[PDB]
Amino acid sequence: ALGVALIGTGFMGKCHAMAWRNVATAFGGLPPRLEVLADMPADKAHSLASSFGFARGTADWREAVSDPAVDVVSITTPNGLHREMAEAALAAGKHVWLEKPMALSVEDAQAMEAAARASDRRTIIGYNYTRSPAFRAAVDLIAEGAIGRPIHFRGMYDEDYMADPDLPWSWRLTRKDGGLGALGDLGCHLVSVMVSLMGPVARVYAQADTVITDRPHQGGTARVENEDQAQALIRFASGTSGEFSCSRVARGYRCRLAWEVQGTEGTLRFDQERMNELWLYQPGRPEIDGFRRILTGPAQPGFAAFCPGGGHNFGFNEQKVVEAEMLRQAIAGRGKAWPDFTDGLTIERVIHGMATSAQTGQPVNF
Amino acid sequence: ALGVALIGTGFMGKCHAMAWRNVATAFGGLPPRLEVLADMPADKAHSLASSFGFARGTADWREAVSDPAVDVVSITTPNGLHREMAEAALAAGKHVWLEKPMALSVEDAQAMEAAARASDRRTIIGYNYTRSPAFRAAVDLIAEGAIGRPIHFRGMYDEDYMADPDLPWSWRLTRKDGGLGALGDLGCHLVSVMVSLMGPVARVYAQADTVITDRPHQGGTARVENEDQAQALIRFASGTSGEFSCSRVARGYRCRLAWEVQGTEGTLRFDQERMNELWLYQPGRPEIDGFRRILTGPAQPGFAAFCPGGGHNFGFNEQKVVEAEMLRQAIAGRGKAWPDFTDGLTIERVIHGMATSAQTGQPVNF
Amino acid sequence: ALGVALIGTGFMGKCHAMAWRNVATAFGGLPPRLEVLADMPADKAHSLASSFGFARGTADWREAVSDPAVDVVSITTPNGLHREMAEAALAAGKHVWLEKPMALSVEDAQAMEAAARASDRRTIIGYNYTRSPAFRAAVDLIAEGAIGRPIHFRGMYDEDYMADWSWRLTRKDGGLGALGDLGCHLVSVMVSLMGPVARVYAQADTVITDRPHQGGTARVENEDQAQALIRFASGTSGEFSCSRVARGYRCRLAWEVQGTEGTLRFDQERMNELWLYQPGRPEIDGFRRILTGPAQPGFAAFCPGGGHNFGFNEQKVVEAEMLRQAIAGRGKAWPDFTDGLTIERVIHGMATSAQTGQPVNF
Amino acid sequence: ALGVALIGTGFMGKCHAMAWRNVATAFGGLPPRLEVLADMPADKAHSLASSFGFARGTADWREAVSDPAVDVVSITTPNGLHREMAEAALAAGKHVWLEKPMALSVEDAQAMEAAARASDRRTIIGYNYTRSPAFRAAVDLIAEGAIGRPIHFRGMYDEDYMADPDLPWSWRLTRKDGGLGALGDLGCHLVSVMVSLMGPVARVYAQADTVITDRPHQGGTARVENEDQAQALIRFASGTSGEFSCSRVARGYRCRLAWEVQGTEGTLRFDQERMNELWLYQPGRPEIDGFRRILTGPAQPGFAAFCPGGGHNFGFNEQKVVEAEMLRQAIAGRGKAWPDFTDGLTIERVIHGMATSAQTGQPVNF
Ligand SMILES: NC(=O)c1ccc[n+]([C@@H]2O[C@H](COP(=O)([O-])OP(=O)(O)OC[C@H]3O[C@@H](n4cnc5c(N)ncnc54)[C@H](O)[C@@H]3O)[C@@H](O)[C@H]2O)c1
Ligand SMILES: NC(=O)c1ccc[n+]([C@@H]2O[C@H](COP(=O)([O-])OP(=O)(O)OC[C@H]3O[C@@H](n4cnc5c(N)ncnc54)[C@H](O)[C@@H]3O)[C@@H](O)[C@H]2O)c1
Ligand SMILES: NC(=O)c1ccc[n+]([C@@H]2O[C@H](COP(=O)([O-])OP(=O)(O)OC[C@H]3O[C@@H](n4cnc5c(N)ncnc54)[C@H](O)[C@@H]3O)[C@@H](O)[C@H]2O)c1
Ligand SMILES: NC(=O)c1ccc[n+]([C@@H]2O[C@H](COP(=O)([O-])OP(=O)(O)OC[C@H]3O[C@@H](n4cnc5c(N)ncnc54)[C@H](O)[C@@H]3O)[C@@H](O)[C@H]2O)c1
Ligand SMILES: O=C1[C@@H](O)[C@H](O)[C@@H](O)[C@H](O)[C@H]1O
Ligand SMILES: O=C1[C@@H](O)[C@H](O)[C@@H](O)[C@H](O)[C@H]1O
Ligand SMILES: O=C1[C@@H](O)[C@H](O)[C@@H](O)[C@H](O)[C@H]1O
Repeated sequence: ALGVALIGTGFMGKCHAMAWRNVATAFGGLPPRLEVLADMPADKAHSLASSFGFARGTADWREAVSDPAVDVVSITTPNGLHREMAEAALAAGKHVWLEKPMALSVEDAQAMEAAARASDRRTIIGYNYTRSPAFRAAVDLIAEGAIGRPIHFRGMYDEDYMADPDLPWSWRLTRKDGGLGALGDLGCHLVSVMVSLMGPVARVYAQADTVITDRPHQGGTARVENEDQAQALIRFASGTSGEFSCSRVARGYRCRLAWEVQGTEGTLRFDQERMNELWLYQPGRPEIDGFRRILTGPAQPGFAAFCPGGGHNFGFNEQKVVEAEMLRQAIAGRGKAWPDFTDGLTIERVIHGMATSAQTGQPVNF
Repeated sequence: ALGVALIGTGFMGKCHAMAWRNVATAFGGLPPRLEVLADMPADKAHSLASSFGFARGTADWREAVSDPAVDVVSITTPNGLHREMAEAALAAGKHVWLEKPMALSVEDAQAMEAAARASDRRTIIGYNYTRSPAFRAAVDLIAEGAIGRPIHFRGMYDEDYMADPDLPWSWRLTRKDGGLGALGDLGCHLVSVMVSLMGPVARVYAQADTVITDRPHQGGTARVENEDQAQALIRFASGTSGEFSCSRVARGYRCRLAWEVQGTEGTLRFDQERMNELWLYQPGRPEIDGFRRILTGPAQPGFAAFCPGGGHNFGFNEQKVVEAEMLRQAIAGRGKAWPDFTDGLTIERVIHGMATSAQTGQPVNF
Repeated sequence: ALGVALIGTGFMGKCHAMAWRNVATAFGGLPPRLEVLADMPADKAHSLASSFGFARGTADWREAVSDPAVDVVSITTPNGLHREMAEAALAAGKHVWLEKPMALSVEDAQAMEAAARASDRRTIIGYNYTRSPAFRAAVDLIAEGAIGRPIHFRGMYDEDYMADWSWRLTRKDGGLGALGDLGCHLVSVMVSLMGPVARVYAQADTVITDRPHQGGTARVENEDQAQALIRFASGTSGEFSCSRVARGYRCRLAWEVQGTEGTLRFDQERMNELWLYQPGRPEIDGFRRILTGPAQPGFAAFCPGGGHNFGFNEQKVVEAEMLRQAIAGRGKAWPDFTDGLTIERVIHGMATSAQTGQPVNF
Repeated sequence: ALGVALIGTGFMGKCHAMAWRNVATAFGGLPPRLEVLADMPADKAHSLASSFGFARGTADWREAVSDPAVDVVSITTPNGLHREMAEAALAAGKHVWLEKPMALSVEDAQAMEAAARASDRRTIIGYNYTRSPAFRAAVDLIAEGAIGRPIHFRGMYDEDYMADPDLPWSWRLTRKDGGLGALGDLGCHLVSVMVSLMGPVARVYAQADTVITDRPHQGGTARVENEDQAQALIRFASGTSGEFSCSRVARGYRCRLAWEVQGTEGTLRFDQERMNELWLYQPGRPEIDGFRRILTGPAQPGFAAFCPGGGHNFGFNEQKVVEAEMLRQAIAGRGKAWPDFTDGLTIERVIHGMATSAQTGQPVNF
């Protein structure tokens, strides 16, 4: 059994815990051993280690990564801690499952990437929207020739978790200790999807805005320093075009990662708010010609491991169980885990190049 | 910790196993101890015990049910075995989580109901479409007067798992194993939902059909004895009207449990194939008047235990985690499990009453 | 060129006026001449005759039906006047485009059916939801075997216009309530898909008993919703409902045909989409959204490019054209007063069934 | 009554003819007199004159624009004839209803705009997607504060009429006698809508592609000179951001002019393939929060002239009737029509500006 350490218990932390708990239930083999859970404060770590099924909890993440009973470390902490935690786990000889984005800067991601290549350990980054059966089905349909050659990509990622101007300021909204805004939180997810469909990015031209520039801060206010929304025109290395956007102030949207690939022989379209649906157009005889609604079921990758009947909606959290299985397989020397820290660094360059472009008014080439 | 025995490992067996594994992760407390898994043959039971995380496996279900390390039994076997397994578990002093429908006949269900009442143990039946955040939010909305007084119910449950006439004669067919056809497999679910929204059923007038009358059975052909579809007009105890249907041959549908409640001051509409959407109409100013798409999120019951952010789709399997929690709380005495075997018996009477009506061409009163 | 009389200028009167005005624009041949428009009061009839392009307006409907320049009479008045006006038009030697439902009772419709046969003139009833390109495409798909054998029909017609005074609420002017105003439409579609009805078991309700803003007593005299189970003459099953109090819905005439080899589904609120399921390879399996376009009957007379949405009013231009071709002996219009009589028997049989709590066989 | 001349009888000629015939039926006043129809050859003009209800047909469009019984001229011919015909009509003292785009080039458009200015006759260009009740309702909602201040526009116009590579080459696909491709045929429509919602365009950065570069050309093949698709980032005069695309090779789309306006207090979204629906999000209480589907009815501008009952779908052709009415009222001195040749020249500058941006890889400021 794989020995597991988990750092953090929040949105992604609990998602990781659920994932590691059921990965063998879904996919077979030996259940991973849930060894050490790290979180703060300590009594929360202890309480949650009990209910999560971990052998023990600790408030010291360094203890978790060095434990001799641990083979792999899930890292779900705030972005500013990612570099230090991943580098320590790799230095301790542990495989790493790091939540996105890799870190605050390209410089940090470059160091992480060299550290991963220096260890002989597997890494995967938590781009969970690449794990849905519908997304994986789309990739396989394209690889099967279902839509011919992609000629255009249009993608967006809209949410409104910051749309309320009275939500408080935080150091996450500074460049120095928050890194990127919408591009860092949501943009990187869209890039992960985008490059899986279209291949590498060659050029971006971007624009960005801070829509709510000031927020409540301990009686007065403080300045929001990173972007609430951004958009970019893409030229892929292949020569094909792309449209790209993200926003954390797009009112009414909650997880609207939506993309489409228009090809020479068809079109694929997806919206994460309805993650069980994949829309596929292929030319057909005029009397019946039209897009097909493909409802997620056992014909799509991964789904059969959770349910034998179609239309029993696959959930957001189950994307994480798939992601866990990919890592287990990679550790065991079968499949590859995508993206590792090398593949991840590329994604980091793209989002930071979009930010640089928006700042400078000039395109950025890769 | 509650000691768990699980009988069966198919569609629902694995779903229960996943639910028991993650119930404390989601809702806190102590994780249940996964003690014994029973399945046949023995080889498979030991293999699945290992991957599901159960302390041992056996091919002898009777032994599992009377293991003193077990407190509660999940029963996920075909319908013809429910009665015998449930009565034995209850006789051994074990709580029971029973898959729907209760058994083959109303008489079977009355027996099971009596055994449950005599045992003084908690029961819950696997009507998991009553556990979605959207459904539970709908019930609360109705109670709050969001749509006024209900004036009409229209419900359906379409799937196509038997639509292909080449599918071999399996279990769900005939009177052994399955009992009723679409009414037993799907209709029962629709009733569980319907009565939760509208209250008890006073009268039904029904019709039914067998659309595919024969199937391949190991080189011969065997007759299909139960119904592929059925429809009924309803009068509820309230006086309100209802329409009701189910089908296992409705081509293109996979899990189309869909319902709407029309009221004096609005309308609620839902489709399980998009189980994260609840449609609500309430009167508004003419310029902005229309149905609202309510996307599932932490405002709805149960969701916040799985994810803090709205629009991260809740899945089919997570309904079963919610059901596990309701059973835990009921066992601990902090809540009511619905439906228990008594509540379940009423559901059985409704579906069998519709069968009677379809056979006689006469309405059936309750 | 057909000479046209139009009686009534409301919802349907204006729709007929626009249909007659553009039938030749869309389908060729000679533009119909708009001869006489009848409505009350007279000054309204004069005004609308001018703007609609009719040679005259009159407050006397008999004046419209007796005009020698008229070949065909559109009757778009309240239901209580349909019988008298249609019988007079037919006696006068005019073809008749009659709004649904036929009249107030089965007896009325029987008298009208006999009159139509005696007159040797074409009739058509205004069941305009049978005229969409999507609907006509569906009928043809079913005839071609695209969904195999129909095994179940489920239809509904929800609107909410009564949930918030109309002659529709009286038995002398409207007749039946929801069954008469909306039910008949769903019947026209249902029988066109499934064939004739053999049996109904029905139920009904009045939810709003009195119009609360009328001041004086304003008793709603007929049903607000009804539902039925159907057996078709084929033996196949059906579900049927209608409502004028289903809040949020405005023209939700929605139906599906579940076949042994596929399913077709439609909702009039998105009248340009027809959903077709047929089994396919596991990897691509699912319903197709067929967007209305020139491959569908009638569309190409209005637009050569797919996806430019066909409108409700354009259904009426198609209806007019069907009448025009029937008059010229080039096709049969559906439904004539004989086909329409059967539809009346169905909705009135549903009403009887709901009153008695008993099934009604046809 | 207004005396009408109509030049051309194709897609738009028939659409204009239907509009002229029903404009007084819908909106009152006097029916326009259908005086002269022009098309080639003569047999075709005489036949269509008869069926469209025009007093006469001719093969000589000059005679048509010169007739003293004509007050207004509908020009629905191919793009390379617009300028000559429009200048001739204005010089003959006639009002003009001109199909989009204005001409092949900005220079032609400047010249036509100069002619119009000196004419004292009314002009309107055929931007019919600005005439839907939904679009007009959206514009009014934004003015009323329904979504607060706009903070992002995203628009697209996908069709697939050129997607098949075996469709034969033609001179419209030459820059000389075709002008722009997808920008000229579809892009201009999207600009018309975009500027009406967001205000004037201040800056664009664009890219464009020809996807199918060569098409069967009697015997051999030949070259396509203008673009199949184009995308742009926008800054409006308000400072607000935008995304913009068009394509004539986007498979499965037929008339997918779709746009979205995200504001500080809400979101509006529309797709012309479902032209009777307008989606409006405004913040709501957590239990009922979500987008409203506004179905087109008499509450929206123009609808009541065609039907008194909501939900009876307004069609594409009826947009043209509304456009006819606006011109009618402008001729009567009872309201300015939009867009006239001055307003339209700005739209032409935008689309040609995007083409210039795409060719240079440089932003273009207006
Ligand atoms: N892949 C996705 O879909 C996705 C979704 C949401 C968030 N995220 C990512 O997950 C990470 C955390 O986001 P969240 O929304 O889960 O945040 P959160 O605040 O919900 O959770 C952060 C967790 O880290 C813990 N933590 C903080 N400092 C710590 C320390 N020094 N030692 C141990 N634990 C510590 C917190 O107590 C908490 O349990 C971020 O990188 C974020 O981008 C990814
Ligand atoms: N609530 C729901 O959503 C839902 C969904 C699917 C099925 N079900 C119900 O679950 C039950 C089983 O359905 P399924 O689809 O999981 O069937 P299945 O055929 O997938 O699984 C049946 C399981 O029972 C086992 N079994 C049979 N006889 C046994 C015995 N004597 N001892 C031990 N194990 C035995 C089989 O090996 C198998 O593991 C049925 O009652 C059905 O109505 C419920
Ligand atoms: N096919 C459809 O989709 C559709 C839609 C609406 C109405 N209808 C039907 O069309 C008919 C008319 O309905 P409506 O909604 O247009 O009603 P309406 O009230 O809008 O119009 C009725 C018209 O009849 C006129 N009228 C009344 N008494 C008259 C008389 N003695 N002489 C001349 N004119 C008279 C009224 O002034 C008015 O112009 C009804 O039978 C109704 O069922 C059909
Ligand atoms: N607003 C819209 O939604 C919309 C839709 C389609 C086309 N258009 C525009 O309408 C115009 C026409 O496009 P179409 O699709 O109708 O093309 P088309 O080829 O269908 O029609 C052009 C018409 O002009 C006629 N014509 C050509 N040369 C002529 C001459 N010398 N004299 C008289 N008539 C002549 C043709 O015979 C034909 O009847 C274009 O400018 C196009 O951009 C607008
Ligand atoms: O309980 C069930 C449904 O959930 C499920 O959707 C069906 O496919 C199964 O056959 C049925 O047993
Ligand atoms: O014909 C009719 C329907 O088309 C229409 O939808 C209803 O609103 C009308 O009341 C009815 O008379
Ligand atoms: O104006 C146009 C669009 O409305 C229409 O949708 C396209 O098909 C036409 O090519 C274009 O001329």
